[PDB]
Amino acid sequence: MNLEINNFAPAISSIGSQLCSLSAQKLLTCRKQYGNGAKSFEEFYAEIGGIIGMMGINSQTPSGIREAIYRLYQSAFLFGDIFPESFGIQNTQNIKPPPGFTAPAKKLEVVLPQGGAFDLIYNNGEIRVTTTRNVQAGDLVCTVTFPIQGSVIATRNCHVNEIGGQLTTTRPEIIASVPMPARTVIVASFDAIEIGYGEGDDLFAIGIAILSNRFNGQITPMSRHNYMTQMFANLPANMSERDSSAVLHFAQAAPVVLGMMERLTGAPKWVLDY
Amino acid sequence: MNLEINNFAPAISSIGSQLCSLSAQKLLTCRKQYGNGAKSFEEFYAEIGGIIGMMGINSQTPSGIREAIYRLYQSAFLFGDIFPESFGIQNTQNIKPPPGFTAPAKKLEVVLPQGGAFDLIYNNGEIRVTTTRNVQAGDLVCTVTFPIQGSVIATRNCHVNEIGGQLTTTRPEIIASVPMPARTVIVASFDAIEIGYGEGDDLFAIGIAILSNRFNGQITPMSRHNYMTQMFANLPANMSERDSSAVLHFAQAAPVVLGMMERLTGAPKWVLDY
Amino acid sequence: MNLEINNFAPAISSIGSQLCSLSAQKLLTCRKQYGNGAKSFEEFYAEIGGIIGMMGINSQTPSGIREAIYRLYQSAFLFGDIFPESFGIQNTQNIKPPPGFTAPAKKLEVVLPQGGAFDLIYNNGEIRVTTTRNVQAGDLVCTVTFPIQGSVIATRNCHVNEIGGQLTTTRPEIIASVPMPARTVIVASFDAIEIGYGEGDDLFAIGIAILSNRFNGQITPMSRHNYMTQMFANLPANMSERDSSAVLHFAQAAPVVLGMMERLTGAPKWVLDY
Amino acid sequence: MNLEINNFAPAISSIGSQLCSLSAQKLLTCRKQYGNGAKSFEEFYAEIGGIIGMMGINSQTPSGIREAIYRLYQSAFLFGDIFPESFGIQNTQNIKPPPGFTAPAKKLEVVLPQGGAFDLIYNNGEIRVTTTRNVQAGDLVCTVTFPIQGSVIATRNCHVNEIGGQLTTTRPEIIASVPMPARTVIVASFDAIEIGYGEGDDLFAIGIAILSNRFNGQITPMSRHNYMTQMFANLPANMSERDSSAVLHFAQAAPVVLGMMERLTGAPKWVLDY
Amino acid sequence: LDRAFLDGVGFTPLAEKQQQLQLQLKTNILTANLIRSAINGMNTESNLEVAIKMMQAAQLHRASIEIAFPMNVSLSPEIIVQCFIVWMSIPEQLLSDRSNFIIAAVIWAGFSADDSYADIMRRSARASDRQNYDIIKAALSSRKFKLPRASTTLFDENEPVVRRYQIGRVYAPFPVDRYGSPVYSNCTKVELASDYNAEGFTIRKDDFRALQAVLRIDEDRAADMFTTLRIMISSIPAVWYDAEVVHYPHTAVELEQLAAYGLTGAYPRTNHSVDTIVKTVNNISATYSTIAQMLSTIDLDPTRYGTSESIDKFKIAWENVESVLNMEGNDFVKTIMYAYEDNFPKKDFYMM
Amino acid sequence: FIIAAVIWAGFSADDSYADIMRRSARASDRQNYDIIKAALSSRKFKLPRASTTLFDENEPVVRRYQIGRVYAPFPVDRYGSPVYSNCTKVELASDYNAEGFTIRKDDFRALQAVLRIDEDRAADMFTTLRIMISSIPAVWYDAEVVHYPHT
Repeated sequence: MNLEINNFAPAISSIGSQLCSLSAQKLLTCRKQYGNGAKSFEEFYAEIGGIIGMMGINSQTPSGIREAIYRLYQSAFLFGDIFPESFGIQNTQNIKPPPGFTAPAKKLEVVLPQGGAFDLIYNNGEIRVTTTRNVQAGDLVCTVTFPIQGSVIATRNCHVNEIGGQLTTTRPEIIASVPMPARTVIVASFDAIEIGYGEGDDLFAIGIAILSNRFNGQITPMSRHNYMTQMFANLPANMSERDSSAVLHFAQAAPVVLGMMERLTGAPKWVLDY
Repeated sequence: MNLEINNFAPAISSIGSQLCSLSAQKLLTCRKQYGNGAKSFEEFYAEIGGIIGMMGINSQTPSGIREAIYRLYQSAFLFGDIFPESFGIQNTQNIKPPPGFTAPAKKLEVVLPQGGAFDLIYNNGEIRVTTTRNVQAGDLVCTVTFPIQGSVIATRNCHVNEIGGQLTTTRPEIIASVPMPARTVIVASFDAIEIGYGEGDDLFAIGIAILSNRFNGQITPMSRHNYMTQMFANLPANMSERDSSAVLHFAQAAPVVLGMMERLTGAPKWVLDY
Repeated sequence: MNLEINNFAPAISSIGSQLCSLSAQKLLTCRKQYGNGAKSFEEFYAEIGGIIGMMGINSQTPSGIREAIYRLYQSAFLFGDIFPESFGIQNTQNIKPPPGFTAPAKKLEVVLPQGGAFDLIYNNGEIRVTTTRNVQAGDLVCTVTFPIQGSVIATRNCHVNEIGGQLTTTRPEIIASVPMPARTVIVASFDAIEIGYGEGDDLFAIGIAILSNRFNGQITPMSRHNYMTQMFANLPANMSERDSSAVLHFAQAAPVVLGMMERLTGAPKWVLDY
Repeated sequence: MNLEINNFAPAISSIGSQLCSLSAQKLLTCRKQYGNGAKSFEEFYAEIGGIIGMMGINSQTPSGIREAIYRLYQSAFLFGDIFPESFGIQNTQNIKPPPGFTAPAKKLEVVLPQGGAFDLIYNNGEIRVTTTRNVQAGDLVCTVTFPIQGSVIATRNCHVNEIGGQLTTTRPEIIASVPMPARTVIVASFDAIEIGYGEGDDLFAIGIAILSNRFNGQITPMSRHNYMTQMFANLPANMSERDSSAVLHFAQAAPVVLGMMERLTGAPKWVLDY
Repeated sequence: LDRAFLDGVGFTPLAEKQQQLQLQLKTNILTANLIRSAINGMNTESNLEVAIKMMQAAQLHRASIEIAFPMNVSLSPEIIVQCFIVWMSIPEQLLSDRSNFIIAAVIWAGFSADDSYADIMRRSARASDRQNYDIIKAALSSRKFKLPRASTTLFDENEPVVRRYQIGRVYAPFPVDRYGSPVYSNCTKVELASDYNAEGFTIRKDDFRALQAVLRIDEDRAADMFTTLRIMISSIPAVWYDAEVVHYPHTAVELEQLAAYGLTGAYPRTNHSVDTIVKTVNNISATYSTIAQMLSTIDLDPTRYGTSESIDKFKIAWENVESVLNMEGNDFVKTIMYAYEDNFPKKDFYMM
Repeated sequence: FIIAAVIWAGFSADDSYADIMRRSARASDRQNYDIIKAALSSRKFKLPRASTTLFDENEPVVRRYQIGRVYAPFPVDRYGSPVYSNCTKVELASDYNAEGFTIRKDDFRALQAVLRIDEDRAADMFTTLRIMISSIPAVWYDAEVVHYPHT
């Protein structure tokens, strides 16, 4: 995908996340009070599920909500810098923190240094390397570029900076402890969490196609993990980690809510409880 | 485990799931409003456990809800396929979609193509087979018989139809991509979601015996994975995915609610948000 | 970590869990009623979110809740002989059951019996040992100490007491089935749930440090798994399975709530739905 | 650390220092009249420790002062050169003088001439170098990059400009005075005062963590001396001593006050009497 | 403001309603019917107070009406008929959750095959009233029972005037749309499988149809029914719509008064213009600005005597404020402040 | 304990006044009071309890004897805020029905409102307490009741 994130993304992502949360709450409220099976549930929702009051949005139909998320997503991610005042946010710094990430880090990105000393095999939740030549102990073998946090389990022939089983650093650096010659293998498994959210995986698949049909020149369908990795890698350099979470929440919440508005199922906790 | 699914099962499940969800909501409210005293929480619940507003059913008492669950389960899943006139089972033309599946796929079920040219062993989320003899590249070597959807990681000497990391089909088929000699090991790890729900596993464990002691000749205690696989495999071929979702939801919601009424703990979200 | 859990622990733990649940409910209620304006979210929460009225908490600020958590934690788990007579501890005749555990069992604890005949390594979901000499069929090779509950998948060259896919005992043991040569490898994977919960691990990291800075000589920061294993190992032998659940619920609810009051994000479902 | 200081830093610092002094004076005022009853001092401070009449502050609780300090620090020292219209800045030229520095210069900062001619080792208050090769009298040996004022004691085999034992220039240079061969050693001790305020070092350590948990991308925990050396190195060249003094005073007062609002001990004199 | 600027009420006299119900009822005059005998003991006294509270509940979504029911455990024909009238004539967006749940349970206790009012009250919890109300409404909106539940919509129209503040939108205190047709949350049709029976009290199936027929508001008053709503929308600031409730008795009305108000189709009426209301609001704002300016130029000091000051120092600080409040042009705020000192004390007012 | 029992007789679902009065045998007065007080500060019921703290402010004066701290008879704080042991606002989700005597739940809010203490009232109370605490000899504060009628 091709896109650049404006330097005022969090102030727009806050409004987008609030809109998505209100949409999800309205959907659940309509779900609970649906008691007559004569009318299709789609018809009942299309009748009263679009009436939501907020600054900027002035529509009483789901189509207006869809255009609202479309415009917010476009302003925040596809185009260049746009000032937050256009959407009428009163204050830029007064943004409510988003829920913490709960996505399991099954696949873990690592970058080997130059020289091709090691080979990389990814398994379910760990990484193995095979050493093709002689290596002295005390040198980096791997480094993690995708921020990660959690415990460490089943480390063999390697050392990582940690105390009590908890990783001290977000980006760990795996090093050797004892010299191992003649085509060895070392592992480093982690019981950690990544930078996305785990629930609503199907809804993301349904909504990513919906919002890629519109911005076909910028957005393409793919998996949630790759989408999150590219969005994280495309963030501006001068941005605190407190404000990156705000934009990363909306980046994943928009496809999920777009898909959810089609298949009127439940909503994930990280979307509704914002 | 033998069980016969009638063609009116979705209509029955439409009411069974509603009954289960309403019972769960009442328990959470009572648990919040309970003040510790001389009376036990179990005695406190028996008095105010019963739901209201459901005509044609006995539910003014917890035992009544348990008996209704028994009757609905028998009418929907057992060989006694008789539709109760207590509710309007004949109609129920339009139902509410159930929540999406959340159970992780750790032991995914597969079938060998023909006779036996491989040695298959399961793993935490992956399967690996070793070829006994030489096999050409471009022929089917494995196929999943249990529907699955999600991402794919660690593709070694195989190929799966997927774009952007997301599996194209519900039933992926594994095909070797390189001419491989004997004892070569191909693997396939899936970060995907199977059919069923992963929460409330203990509640299911206690609840399955509750209705196994009643239907001794039909239901036996077993794991959630095996129960879900058998229930899916016993469904009629001529049924829509949307229509079978209600049956699959209720088939797991009944045991977990039965166990929930015994162990007065919390209820899973998917039961509540129906 | 040095700590002595007394007989009076369940009475303290019930009050602690109730206080934590009330704090979480207030946090979410004030998080839904926040309108963006001149005041930041933390100022808004400080003014109204803190107010909670129970016996023994004497403040309408979060500092009162923090001090109450500190006092209850010190009374229940710390070495000093302290009991808070000011709370609603006198009427703790009946205790509401805590929610069931949901923590995945990734690193499960086992103990090789004797003789150094087996070498142990761990994996994401499975364990495996190498026999250094001949072994007879039907003898004990490993046994678990941390209780688990769930299904068993992908067992090779061994046997466990399981019927229908479900383990019959909370402390399964693995025994070899056939006399096997040296260098043979036996494996056993489990899709089970260990003690404690899984959600809220980000809050645990920043709460354990908070409550370790106060009791600087008694508690050392470390991961949730080691914390829970030590808490379970320090439980007295003469305790029921119902009171230990409440004790272990409070032992994790205290740090996560302490960390939640710092980062004003959401709250875990198990903390809130007590 | 990475941080950019704008041309209007003195204006922000003159407000931040006043806010810090106000908060400290209020802390002592409330500390003098503590009732010593059932409520702890933390609840007492959280109840009555706020400022009600300052433009810029939007809450009467301590959290308001904390949030104002966060805003002022971010505006003055971080990447965002945002001018805070919320606090009232009328004249950017008027600046009350800050108190003089009190930090003893123990680890004095010096740089070698780049000829690779001397070895540098440190002591409590003196530096001493050993000649690697032959050196003639009357050439540079060392020079200080961190400005220092005070007296000079125990000057051996070197010369510094001095009048009555007092240093003349704020950046003295050490030049050898005698032809000294054969790897001799020269010493230079200073009874002087560096930049910053020695008092209240305990509060700085606890407050730097508080403000680094928020601006983690720009600020990291470290000692006071290194923090002040980097802060002084990042000052613009077009800056007088009257303004840099205010900038540095606020730069040290902000962490000290942030850590003082947590550990409710006293406040240093240089913070109170600003 | 609502009480001062709403000096009338546009109801219809009860005699015509009684005659209409007698004409619609298909029952012999000699036979005694309890639905008929219950509206003969009602009066339109205090319709004005109920109208003011209806308008306040429409403007403020937090000041929902709380109904005071004389019953505790048992029922009565008057209670049943009044609950039905409230159900079919008062929109639910202007009633609190408990008020909705009580009347819903009273309705359901007669149509339920085995449930009784005492059991519903004992088993239910006041905390979950909205859920139970939703379930009961869904049950009563099914294909076996159908009772239309009155509702209302938001309005944006406004009369042009010069004002310094923005306005919003409020619900209507009546159940009709701009077109003039009654509004119902569910179906507009009444059909029931069986009768209504709770204790010994019984109602025929055609009695409810007759009651629905008589509860139709007059189309003619539509022009007068909306001018008051227009001037109320166009003269009240929008930022006040999220205000809390401080005096409980302002939102409390008993069941008989509400039933009499809803039976006659009353609506608030007024004879004042838009500019007087905005002038009063401007006066209130001017008083607040005067007090704020005085405090800023005399009392605004952060260095000493703030939160820690003893209660003995409040006499000196308050003297200037109560001196300012005693000049000309500040009588509205002074009256409101002195009248409700118990609910909003002087210290919180001073801090604000 | 008796005040608490009379109050709780009308809020408990099952126990009557006699049933609560019977609890004297399997407990103490203090413990039963604690139980009922905890029952009145739960999620279902919230009845604020008047409380007071120790007072230590005295105006200096030359005197021969010793001085001590005394509780403040009034339940308002030095800064004018009310002091309550359990909760600051009455919020009870039921009605008081005991032996056929009933009070609507909305009357308790009015009763709390009418019992509020104004500012000059609290100023006068503290003015009298400050002069009373700084002059009465404190050696007799450990006295034992002799003429019961006085208590």
